[PDB]
Amino acid sequence: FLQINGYAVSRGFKDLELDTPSIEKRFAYSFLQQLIRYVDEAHQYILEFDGGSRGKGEHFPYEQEIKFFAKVVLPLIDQYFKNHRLYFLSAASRPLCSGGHASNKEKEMVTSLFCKLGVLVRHRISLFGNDATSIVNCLHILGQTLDARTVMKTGLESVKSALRAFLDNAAEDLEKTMENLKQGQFTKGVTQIINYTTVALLPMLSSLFEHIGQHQFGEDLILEDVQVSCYRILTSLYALGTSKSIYVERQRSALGECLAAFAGAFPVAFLETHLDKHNIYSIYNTKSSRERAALSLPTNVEDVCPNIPSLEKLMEEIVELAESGIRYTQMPHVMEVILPMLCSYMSRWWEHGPENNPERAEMCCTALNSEHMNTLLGNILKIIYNNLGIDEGAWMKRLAVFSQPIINKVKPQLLKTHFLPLMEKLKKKAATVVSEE
Repeated sequence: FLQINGYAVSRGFKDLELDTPSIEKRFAYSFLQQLIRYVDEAHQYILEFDGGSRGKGEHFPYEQEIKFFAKVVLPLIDQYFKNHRLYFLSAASRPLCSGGHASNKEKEMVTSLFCKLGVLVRHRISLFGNDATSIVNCLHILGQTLDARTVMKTGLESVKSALRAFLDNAAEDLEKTMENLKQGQFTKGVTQIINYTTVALLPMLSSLFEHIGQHQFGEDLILEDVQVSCYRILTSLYALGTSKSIYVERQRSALGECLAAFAGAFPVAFLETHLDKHNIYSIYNTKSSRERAALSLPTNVEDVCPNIPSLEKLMEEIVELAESGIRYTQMPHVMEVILPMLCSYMSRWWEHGPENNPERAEMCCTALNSEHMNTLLGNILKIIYNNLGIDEGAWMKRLAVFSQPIINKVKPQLLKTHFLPLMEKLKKKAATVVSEE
């Protein structure tokens, strides 16, 4: 009857203002500040608890709080950043075409949370109550969710410094692992830091490097003095991988899988150092000689990584060991560390290789011919053929998984009649675990 008489009734109140532009209203916004405050709280609690932890009084006035953290906050962070992983990475490159581009503030708080979790987890795996696996999983997925390009082009200075200090600490700990394991084979602070490295530092760095390499964030994250930090990291991980020690034999494969990730993440052709002048991203070009001398830098691009052989040299000892046919036990270092390194490095640098882009030839960062990759994979074939004979191993799975990018870049016509032998050798040695493709 109101409508029939024509009277107009309406809502009791019309909103004075909708604050849609306000990013603070986003759920992830407040969720991230709550998580950041909780993580900083837990960090400072463990700071005053570093004293009581060496005492018998494990029950400490916020034992309930430290239990709440480990039992709730970490698992919820893990599940949340697994469920909304693609949400944070979508930054003006059109992932998740449904919509929902994450805020730059949210991205930088994600990076800050990553850094704070890393600082909390440094040298504390045994101190924390057997939840270090949960923490490393959380820091793993956060590493995959980091948006380096955006957080570096438009990010807060403290966050950028936190990421740089994270990289510096990750370099320093592994340098210390060298110092101790080379000076003394016998291994309790040294044992604690070695265990921390093996348990956490290698997988987390490997995951971060893999994410950076696959999303091409190495062209923006690592430009100044982080180049120097990762120079230390490279000259370090190579040394651990090639070192002879029964102590490092056990955790060795982690070093090899981290080196492969770093080789694809790192934006400078360290193996072919002679043509590093062409790389605009090289610290030797951007930093200038004065700042290079000011920093702890060798001032020689060829001498920045002395122990690491050049790509050419590495190539001929690979081919000669392929001809020699030494089994996996004789020279493991090369055969499950350098080979993944070579495969990942060349998969990373082929698109910059001269044959892909005819123009700007002889101004290329690296000459990385498809002939070079075909020869590498032929040598990998030859060594594996020598390998099917003597009692085999579990490492063929990792070798094939690391070498499959190479077989994908290999042309199908060169695949035919050349890698068909690999399958026929698979069949006629039926009792072999070699996994083709």
